Amino acid sequence: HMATLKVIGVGGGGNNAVNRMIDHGMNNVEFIAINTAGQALNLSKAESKIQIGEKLTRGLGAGANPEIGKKAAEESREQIEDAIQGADMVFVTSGMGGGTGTGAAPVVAKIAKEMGALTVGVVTRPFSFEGRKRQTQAAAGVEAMKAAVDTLIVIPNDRLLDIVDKSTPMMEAFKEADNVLRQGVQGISDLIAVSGEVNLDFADVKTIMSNQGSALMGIGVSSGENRAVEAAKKAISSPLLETSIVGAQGVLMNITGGESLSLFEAQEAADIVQDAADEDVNMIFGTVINPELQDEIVVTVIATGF
Ligand SMILES: Nc1nc2c(ncn2[C@@H]2O[C@H](COP(=O)(O)OP(=O)(O)O)[C@@H](O)[C@H]2O)c(=O)[nH]1
Ligand SMILES: [K+]
Repeated sequence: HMATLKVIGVGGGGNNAVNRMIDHGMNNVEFIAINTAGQALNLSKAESKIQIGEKLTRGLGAGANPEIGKKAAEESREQIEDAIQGADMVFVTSGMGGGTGTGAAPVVAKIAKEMGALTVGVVTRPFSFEGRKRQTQAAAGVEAMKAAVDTLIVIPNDRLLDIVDKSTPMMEAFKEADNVLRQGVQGISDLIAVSGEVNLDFADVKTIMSNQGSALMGIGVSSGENRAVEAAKKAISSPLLETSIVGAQGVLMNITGGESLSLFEAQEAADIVQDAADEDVNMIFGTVINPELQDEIVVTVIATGF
């Protein structure tokens, strides 16, 4: 009776994200690759691959046309549905601005939502250097995604330019963007498998994420003195997110630590999130005592209600 989580990459960036997460190792999660491009799809490492629009595109891409991606997805609805079937939670990841992701990712999410799955989008917006038409297409896709998901995390690719130095490889920067989805999925998966002392379950995840719009999904790990405060600051202060914690009115917050986890520092962590939100936050709070940890503390935050 464990919740089934799947991650679906749509289009090239989404396919890239899936491949990098599989390489990094992700257990108990099923991956699905959806694309118009057959070359990319044949190099995908996902167990489940769906080629959409083969008649439309002959296995090439949609060439940055969103209408092609939308039509390709709608005409493969049943295959997408079969691939999703059994899922309790679906993450759809895609780079907005192109044709396949922009057009197909909202269809995929709507399919998941109408199968009852808790449906979370994690998408990118294009770099400014890609031009205003691409940004405008991406914007339309972001809006379409919001209509189709339960919660949406947007990562403006421009924020990657804030976290590199002059030498950081592009693949390394892309992995920092991948960590938003990967660590969010892993945090939800760990919350679900492990009974905590103050317990949170999938139903608590649905309460914070179902039908909520923009969201924030963060993780923080710290040790030493003031660890709980520092871990909580880390969980809510990502430089890559379009939606910051501010104005968040619902929050799911789980703290994992060793047997040394004090009530005092749990309150400290929670106050850091309440204060940073600058609202009265509806907090769903959990704790998990993992004795294998020694002096390490993990704070997972999901915030919605914007
Ligand atoms: N962060 C990140 N952004 C990507 C990646 N690949 C593509 N992008 C971005 O996603 C947008 C759409 O590209 P792509 O996914 O290849 O288009 P599609 O396959 O035609 O939907 C691009 O304009 C880039 O902004 C990636 O691997 N990581
Ligand atoms: K649990």
